[PDB]
Amino acid sequence: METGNKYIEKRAIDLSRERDPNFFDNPGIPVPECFWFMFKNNVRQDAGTCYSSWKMDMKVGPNWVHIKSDDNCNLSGDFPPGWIVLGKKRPGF
Amino acid sequence: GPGGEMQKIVFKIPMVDDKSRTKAMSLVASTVGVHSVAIAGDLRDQVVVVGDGIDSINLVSALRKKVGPAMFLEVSQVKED
Repeated sequence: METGNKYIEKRAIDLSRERDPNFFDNPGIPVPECFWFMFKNNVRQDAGTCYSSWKMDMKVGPNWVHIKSDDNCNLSGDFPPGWIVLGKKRPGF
Repeated sequence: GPGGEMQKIVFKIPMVDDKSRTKAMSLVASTVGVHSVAIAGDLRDQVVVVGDGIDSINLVSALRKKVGPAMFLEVSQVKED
């Protein structure tokens, strides 16, 4: 690799560098297994908790999105352009 | 249990200060059907409400009149075995 060359990869949002959501596990209800993080053009908007193997309707910018979670907290939905909500399984769950 | 779950309703309420947060809390906690309410999120403006038979229409209208420009963030059911 000679001097003056450049090299990078595509900039995939990395949840390992995200601080945890500022969550509150309400003691009256089951603890949700997942963290979610909402981004617009790779800029975090907010974050929270949700259930695994489940569903929710979430307002993502200008559009409601029906978000399904699998058992590993991967989140699927029809997100508007430039937006995404990404999940991860909480430590210990 | 399955079929009889609590409601989960999350608002985003842009908050001026802790005084707006206190008002949001007292309002939600005095609303019919509400079991409990918490404020958290990256801006401390995510208002998570759980309960049964909550009239979200009247609740969001009251928050908008008394607290600030509340928006729905989420409507879901609590997952309960």
